[PDB]
Amino acid sequence: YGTHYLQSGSLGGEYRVLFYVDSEKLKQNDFNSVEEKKCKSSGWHKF
Amino acid sequence: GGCSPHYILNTRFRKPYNVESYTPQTQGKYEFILKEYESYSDFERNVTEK
Repeated sequence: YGTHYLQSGSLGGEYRVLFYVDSEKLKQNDFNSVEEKKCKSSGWHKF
Repeated sequence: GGCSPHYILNTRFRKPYNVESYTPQTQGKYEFILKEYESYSDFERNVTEK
């Protein structure tokens, strides 16, 4: 039967909402390019 | 015997002798949880020698 009785009070209804949204998005491109050339030509002046 | 008036909405009920209370204590609790995860990884490598 509990610890107390109701001496007075009010009756009706209760309504509650908690609502939570959390979005994270990441996009990442890392592009590197090395192009190297060396070339040489030699000959006396025949070769 | 019984025959005390007991109601729920407009309907009246005969409480069994064995029952101390049957009472429309009306409540509702809802829970929604949604967890969407995406990851993707891409690795292109090129090596050319001439």
